[PDB]
Amino acid sequence: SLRLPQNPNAGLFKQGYNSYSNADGQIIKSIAAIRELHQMCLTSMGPCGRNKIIVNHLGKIIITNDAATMLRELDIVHPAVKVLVMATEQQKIDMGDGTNLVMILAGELLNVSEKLISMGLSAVEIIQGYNMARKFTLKELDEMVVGEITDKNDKNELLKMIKPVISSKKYGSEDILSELVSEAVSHVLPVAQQAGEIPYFNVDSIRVVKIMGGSLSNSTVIKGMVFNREPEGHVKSLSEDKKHKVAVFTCPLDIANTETKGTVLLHNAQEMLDFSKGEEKQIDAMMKEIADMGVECIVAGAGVGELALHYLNRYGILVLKVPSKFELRRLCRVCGATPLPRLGAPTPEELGLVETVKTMEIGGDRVTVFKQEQGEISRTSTIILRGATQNNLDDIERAIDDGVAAVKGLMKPSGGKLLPGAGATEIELISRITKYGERTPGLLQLAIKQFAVAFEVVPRTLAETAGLDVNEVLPNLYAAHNVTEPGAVKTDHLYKGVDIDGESDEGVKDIREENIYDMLATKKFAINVATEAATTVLSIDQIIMAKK
Amino acid sequence: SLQLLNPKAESLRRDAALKVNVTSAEGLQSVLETNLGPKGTLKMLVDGAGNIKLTKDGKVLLTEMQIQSPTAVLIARAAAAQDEITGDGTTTVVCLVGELLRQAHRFIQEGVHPRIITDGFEIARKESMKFLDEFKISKTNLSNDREFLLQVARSSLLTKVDADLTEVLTPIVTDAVLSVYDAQADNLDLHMVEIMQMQHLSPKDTTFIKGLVLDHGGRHPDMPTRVKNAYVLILNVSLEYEKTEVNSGFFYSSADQRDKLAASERKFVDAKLKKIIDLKNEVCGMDPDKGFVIINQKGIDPMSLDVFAKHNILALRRAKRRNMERLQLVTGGEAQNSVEDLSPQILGFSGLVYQETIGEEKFTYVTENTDPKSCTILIKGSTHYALAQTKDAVRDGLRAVANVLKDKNIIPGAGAFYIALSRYLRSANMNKLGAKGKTKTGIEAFAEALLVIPKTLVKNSGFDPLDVLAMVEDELDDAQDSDETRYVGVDLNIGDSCDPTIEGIWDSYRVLRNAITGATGIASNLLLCDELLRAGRS
Amino acid sequence: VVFMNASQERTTGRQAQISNITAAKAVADVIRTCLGPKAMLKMLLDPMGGLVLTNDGHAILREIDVAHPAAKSMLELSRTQDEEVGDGTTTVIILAGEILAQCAPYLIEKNIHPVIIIQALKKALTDALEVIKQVSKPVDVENDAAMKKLIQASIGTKYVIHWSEKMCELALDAVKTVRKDLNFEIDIKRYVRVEKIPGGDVLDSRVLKGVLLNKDVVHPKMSRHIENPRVVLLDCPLEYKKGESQTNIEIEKEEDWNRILQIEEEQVQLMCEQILAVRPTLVITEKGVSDLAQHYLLKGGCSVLRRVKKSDNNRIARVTGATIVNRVEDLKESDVGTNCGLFKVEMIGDEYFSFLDNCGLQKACTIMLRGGSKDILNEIDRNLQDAMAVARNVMLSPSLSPGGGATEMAVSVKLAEKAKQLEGIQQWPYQAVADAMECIPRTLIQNAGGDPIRLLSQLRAKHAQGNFTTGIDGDKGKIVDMVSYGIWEPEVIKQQSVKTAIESACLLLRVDDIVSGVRK
Amino acid sequence: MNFGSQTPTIVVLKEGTDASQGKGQIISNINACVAVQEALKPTLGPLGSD
Amino acid sequence: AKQHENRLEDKDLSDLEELEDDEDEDFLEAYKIKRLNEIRKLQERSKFGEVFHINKPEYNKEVTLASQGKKDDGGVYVFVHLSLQSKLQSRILSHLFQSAACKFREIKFVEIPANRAIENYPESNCPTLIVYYRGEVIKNMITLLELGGNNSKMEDFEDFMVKVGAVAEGDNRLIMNRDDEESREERKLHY
Ligand SMILES: Nc1ncnc2c1ncn2[C@@H]1O[C@H](COP(=O)(O)OP(=O)(O)O)[C@@H](O)[C@H]1O
Ligand SMILES: Nc1ncnc2c1ncn2[C@@H]1O[C@H](COP(=O)(O)OP(=O)(O)O)[C@@H](O)[C@H]1O
Ligand SMILES: Nc1ncnc2c1ncn2[C@@H]1O[C@H](COP(=O)(O)OP(=O)(O)O)[C@@H](O)[C@H]1O
Ligand SMILES: [Mg+2]
Ligand SMILES: [Mg+2]
Ligand SMILES: [Mg+2]
Repeated sequence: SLRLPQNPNAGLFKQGYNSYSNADGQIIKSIAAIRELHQMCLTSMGPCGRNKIIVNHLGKIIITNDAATMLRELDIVHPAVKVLVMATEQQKIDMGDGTNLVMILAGELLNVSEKLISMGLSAVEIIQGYNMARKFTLKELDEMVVGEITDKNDKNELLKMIKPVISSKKYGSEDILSELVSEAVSHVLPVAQQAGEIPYFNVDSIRVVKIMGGSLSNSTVIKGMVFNREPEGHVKSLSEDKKHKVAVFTCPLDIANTETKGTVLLHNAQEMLDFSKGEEKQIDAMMKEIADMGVECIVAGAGVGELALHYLNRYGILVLKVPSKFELRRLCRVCGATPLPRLGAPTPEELGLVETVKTMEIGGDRVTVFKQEQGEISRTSTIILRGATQNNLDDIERAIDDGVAAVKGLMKPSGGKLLPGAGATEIELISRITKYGERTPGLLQLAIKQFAVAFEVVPRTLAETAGLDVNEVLPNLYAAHNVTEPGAVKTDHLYKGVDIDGESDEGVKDIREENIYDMLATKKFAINVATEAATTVLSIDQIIMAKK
Repeated sequence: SLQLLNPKAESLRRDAALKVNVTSAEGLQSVLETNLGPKGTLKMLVDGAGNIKLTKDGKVLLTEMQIQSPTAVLIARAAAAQDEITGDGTTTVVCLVGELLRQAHRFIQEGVHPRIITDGFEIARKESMKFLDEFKISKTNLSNDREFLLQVARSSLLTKVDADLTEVLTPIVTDAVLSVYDAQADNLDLHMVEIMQMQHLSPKDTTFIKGLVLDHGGRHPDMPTRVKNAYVLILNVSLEYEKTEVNSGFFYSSADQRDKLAASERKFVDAKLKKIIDLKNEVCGMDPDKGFVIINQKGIDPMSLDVFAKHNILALRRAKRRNMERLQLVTGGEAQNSVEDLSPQILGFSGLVYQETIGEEKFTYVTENTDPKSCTILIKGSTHYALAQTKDAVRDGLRAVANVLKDKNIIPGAGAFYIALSRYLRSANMNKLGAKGKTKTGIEAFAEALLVIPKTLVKNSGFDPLDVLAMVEDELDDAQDSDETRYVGVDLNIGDSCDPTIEGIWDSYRVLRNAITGATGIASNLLLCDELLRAGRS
Repeated sequence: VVFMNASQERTTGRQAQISNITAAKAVADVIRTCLGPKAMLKMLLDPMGGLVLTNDGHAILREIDVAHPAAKSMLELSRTQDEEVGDGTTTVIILAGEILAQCAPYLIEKNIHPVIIIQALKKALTDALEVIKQVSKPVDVENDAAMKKLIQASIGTKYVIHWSEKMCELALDAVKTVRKDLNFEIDIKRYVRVEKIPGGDVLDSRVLKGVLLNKDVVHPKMSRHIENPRVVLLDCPLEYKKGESQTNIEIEKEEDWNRILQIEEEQVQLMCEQILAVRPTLVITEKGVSDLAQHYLLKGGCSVLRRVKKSDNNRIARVTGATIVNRVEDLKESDVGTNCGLFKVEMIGDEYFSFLDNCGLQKACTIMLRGGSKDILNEIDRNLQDAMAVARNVMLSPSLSPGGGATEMAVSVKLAEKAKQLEGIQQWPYQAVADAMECIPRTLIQNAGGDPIRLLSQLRAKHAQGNFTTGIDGDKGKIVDMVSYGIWEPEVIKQQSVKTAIESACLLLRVDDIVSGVRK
Repeated sequence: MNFGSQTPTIVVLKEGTDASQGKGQIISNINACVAVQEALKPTLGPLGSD
Repeated sequence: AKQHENRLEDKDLSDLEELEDDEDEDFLEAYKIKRLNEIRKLQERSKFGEVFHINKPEYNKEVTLASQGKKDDGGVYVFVHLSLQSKLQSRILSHLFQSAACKFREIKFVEIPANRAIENYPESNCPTLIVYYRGEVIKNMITLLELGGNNSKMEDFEDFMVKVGAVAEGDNRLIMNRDDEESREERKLHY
């Protein structure tokens, strides 16, 4: 009476282990545990989304509007929330686009599932309901698609691609940020029209180097690349035309020492006199074959000796440090050189082509530039990103990664296959999925119905973040789709969507003239991985933890 | 969910609460079932103060030992209500609740709801009452035969002490209810018998006294211990004033008034005592072999003992409250508080009164009454724990023989009713079902749970329970076809069936009533319990 | 420089409401399985050590101390429902939780203001009382056969449905005794006595119209069986009353001290002679009695019982009609009670019990409950409180309604028809009230072990045809009408439930900040 | 059947009660008296010391 | 554990009779004889009951010898009052002595003028309260600002007697423990 028996036969397992079954409203608590961090994602979707401060134990801060990025640093206790972390991590790695959606959709599927489990629907039927809804959802995304790119390189078409992507992360001004990406995409692409070759594009080609100071308007697009290096011997503006040559060596510019106990041995004074001059003549003789080929800059892979440096700057050969593997490989793609570890003569076919190598003051420190010209184009271009706050450089840099990741979406599938944005793609599926529930019989119809209700969060979120009342903006938009397709062809009610700024009522003046669209490849895997996030959380009825 | 309301709370729900209820009942069963029957073991309740006590009744074992588990508290409270109204059968209650929860939990694990299981117990309980009222037998107690009361008392006292002490003590129980009887009013009091704790020769040297025995002796040596004819006189007011209710004080004017004011208190003592002296010589003056004793509840003045000592008056003090009712029943007197009115009619009578000096105290013995309506039992023993052991034996044996007079019906014992009730609760054809395939699960569980009582007796004796019950099963198979009503029992000496009526084992009617009713109710409510909780402010 | 000794930090915004609504859901989860005929039982471990086995809602909530302050508003609803009626306590908690649970995704999702929801609940409550008035009907109150099945409705959830034939007669005779003519039924539970006697059998019981005392006579010469007793109630002690003035006596003469104790005997003599002026046979006093006064009352046969409680003396007064008089001088023949009989003291080894029976319309009785343990005696005693609690409202008002989820379903169907007809901003929370009444039918079905998705789906189509008396059976789970079985409750239980559920939701929905550390 | 995990044995005498058998204790008692005896050894006699 | 002790400890001889019908006689009457003996000891110790207006020669006996009492260490507390009729606090303290004298008859209450007590005593330090016990001074109290000053009450004076060990904490005569009959009447009704 004074004390319970405190759960007998509990010594089967350790004291730290705990069980968590579906009963006792614990599945409702797991939905509430998702609801804690899901509401943090509400104020971070859209162009009016607000970034987030995350102070780690080390003190490294990253300020951001992207889900997949923010969830990396937060240490999570609940395992069901970690499914959303790895689900968004999969979204960032594969497609690099549509991570908030993975978070906001899969969290709302668990929200509407709170009503379904409370009604009395078995968990097995819930998974069958969303799977049958998923097959119809992915089917209709291919049907209501409009428009295509059909050209890899164009000035006006890239404005339709990059601009709606970076509009979520650090909107700012539209033109100054979009032109930096569309100019850099055209440099790296192998155009090669009327040849029948397979296109190819690498995410690691376009890379952004962060430099403090300046303003966002002063950002330029560099053909080549840049490091924060200092030439050792001398600096040269290189005002001499008639382009220079480039030779890349991965080994250090020094005498190849013996790997096993390299030690001097001098038996008599005759070897003592010649050993000091032998190293000078040997290093000089190797530079003669290198210098006669007309090379004026050599990129070293490791530490360079002083004696080798004395003969390099004699003939005015520039030295560059790249003490890492990937930093040396990225530079060969610009000039198109084939490195060889030997210290002999570079082959003439393997020598690279760089016209000028300038050294100027940008951020107060010494930097080396490798700008090419219109002739003999190169790939793996960089973007000089100027800003005042280092935290803003980090989020804008990842926005270029999201934009570069969106360019990857054009290579693998047959084309662009753009969709209407601004909630139009979500609100259209609500009517189609609702009609699909009426066609199918059985107790799964409520699962199909709640699956459509979960898609309202995109227009509800954009209306809440835009400082508008969602009770008036949302049903005003339903009137455009409650007047369904009459007998006249070429109906233009599909482009109606929400609006962040402007006219009252809100149905946007089309997403058309506005030139904002969404990618099909992002919506396919996002709805697939979001449904898998809700499937794995709803399919499990018992959870076991340890130590907490 | 409960942690959100109170973080310091706990809850076991729907599988952990069921194991707690069954394991606590089986744990209470495994410890306390050993006392069942004559071959049971003795327990030593050794508290922190070193007090030793021997007993076999489950009431006093659970009363001294505080219960930590919440389930066994409910079973201990059931044994309290059983021992309170009846005073026997506590070991059968805990075994039935333990077996009912065991047999029920065997079916709850098979996927059966607790509701229809408890519904079958109630129908099985009501079916047993329709079996019990036909199974009982009626006897005529107007003859007041001693042989039937002895063997009925021997059946109850064998489960407390060994055989040689039972034969000495079993006439003491039958002698307790000799004169206490009323045919018309049907009133029979159990508290009129007086249990005195004292150390003497041995437990096996006790004896029955017809009259009353008080634990107070004569204060003065001059008064005679031997009195051949005594007229009792009941007093209740204190001859020695303890305090004056109204505050007052004697302020004397001079030294001559000091002894006079001291004599003022002597006048009020002599005023009420003069009527006592006048009461003595009113009957007959100068009559040898005729004393006069006074029994007072409150204290007596030591200054007044000289007045009682001169006239040879036995005076006792600090008597009990319940003894005032016992004086008039034994001696035939009349209770009085004051001394304003006195007469020889109100006085009782006694044929012999004597005292004995045992240790540093003296006990007053009043015997040889004409028609006493009460008696007493001296609990002699060789130690402190034998007094409590024999006291529990008499207090448990008085109820078994007293119920024979309260209701003439009596059930044969030796597990006869539990064995016979098993067959009757096998197949309820169309009498009381209520539903198809639902109630019958509880009928089977209730029938199998009642047969643990004869098996527990065999486990204490040291034989196999299934072997000795097989011949009991084979006996009753042919008894129905032989056209002869025969009751079979369980003999623990040789391990063979037997006849209770022939040998002499019986059980009271009210024991099996409250035991089955109390066990079925507690077994039902514990099965209905699906969650245990705790909450409060430390 | 904290500026505040009481929670300078604050939990404001929506997170305070999540803690409030989730706490309101948690108190309903621990008693969700405590509804319907197949409901389970609970056990509580109080710190004092007195265990109790309960299924009624009021006994569960009152013995559970909760640290969450927002939850405690839900804990007190069963306390409010108990003192008002005494029946239907569990439905108020789960209904209030479903209203709060259904109204949760509107500030999060729709961002509708709370004060608009407050207006929505009042119009729903106004329509809820309207349709309950339409669904209810009157019946005859004087038919004893009809009253048995209404008392059996609340008893069906409890353990004593197996003795429902005895419990209905046990409660119907008791409530009719204390009932009188004059809100037309002014009788009160305080007059009804229920003494718990461990031991015996629950089947053997009877409604004795009297006052059961738990003590023995003070003197052994007194006769315990009186044919024509005469009750006289007293407040003065038979002992000598000590004066509060602290009077001291200066004794100079020798005869003064003897005269004082003689005046003490003379005062008790004169005091007892005035008791015998009206020659009673049974005397009752709430204070002590001296041994000197016992002797003088033997000649008159005035049986005395002492240390009787103040409430028991009032209950003795209403039965026998005796008037409580303190002083012994004002005893008249009218003061002496009459029309009493069957005074007998049954000998039981535990304690002495004395019975009373009759031959100023207020009356009283004492229900002697027999059982197997003190804890289940409290269970049967609380069922008696529930047995008469359901009987008061049918006697107060002749109005009566069905139950078993049917009356709650009728509210949801009528609200759902007019919810689409409203067509305004308040219609979103107005639909939540219609969905909030579905927990009760659902709860009943779930406990019964049926499939609630299809049983309630056909129940929607069944009530759409235009009938209201169709409920859900608790054993097997049919859609059979309750007219055949006879599940009927008063209207006051459902009226108090929807009122207390709405009024409790209005209290808790308008909280946005939580603070502590005041230490008043 | 048992109440708990283990059951430690009872010491017959109370905890801390000193007791010993054999001829060692009576020699210790004699040596204790001789220890008191040595204090009064040089005190005996007219030339003794206080 | 305390529930068993409250039956006997929290009931006087007048209140112990309440448990005569409920509790056992031998359990109750065994303690009533104990409490009855304690009441008899207080009556024998009641050697006082009014303020002893003394003078100095006598101080050397009344104040100190008394403090020894029987010298069985039968000590006796002796509260002295160096009265000064010109001061307002002195007349208040004189009223408290006579009020407490009627209640606590075992404690001796002594009063004397302050001008006659000590040679050239400071009038500002009066009224003075001294407490003797077995010849030793237990408390040399200063003017009544500690006890409220001009607003001193009988409840404050009785609380001071408990601190010096003159009266037990749970004594039935103290106003803190002596609850009114109307107070206990409401408790029984609401119980
Ligand atoms: N200026 C705008 N007007 C209308 N809708 C917009 C605007 N900018 C963005 N959107 C919509 O907001 C949505 C936000 O998508 P989001 O998940 O943030 O993309 P990302 O994966 O880059 O984070 C887009 O799908 C787009 O349709
Ligand atoms: N001599 C006996 N032989 C066989 N059975 C006995 C004997 N004495 C008692 N019993 C059985 O023991 C059961 C309990 O008796 P008893 O031990 O007196 O009560 P308790 O178990 O409460 O102490 C009875 O039902 C009876 O059948
Ligand atoms: N056998 C049954 N069949 C259908 N409904 C029942 C049955 N038993 C109880 N109910 C319903 O369950 C409700 C229980 O009421 P009650 O137990 O008195 O208080 P609470 O509703 O607080 O538990 C009743 O209103 C009744 O409508
Ligand atoms: Mg995007
Ligand atoms: Mg027995
Ligand atoms: Mg109820």
